Amino acid sequence: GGPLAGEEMGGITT
Repeated sequence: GGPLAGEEMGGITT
């Protein structure tokens, strides 16, 4: 859900 790595589709977590 965001510009980082957390969910399958780019998340909000680095």
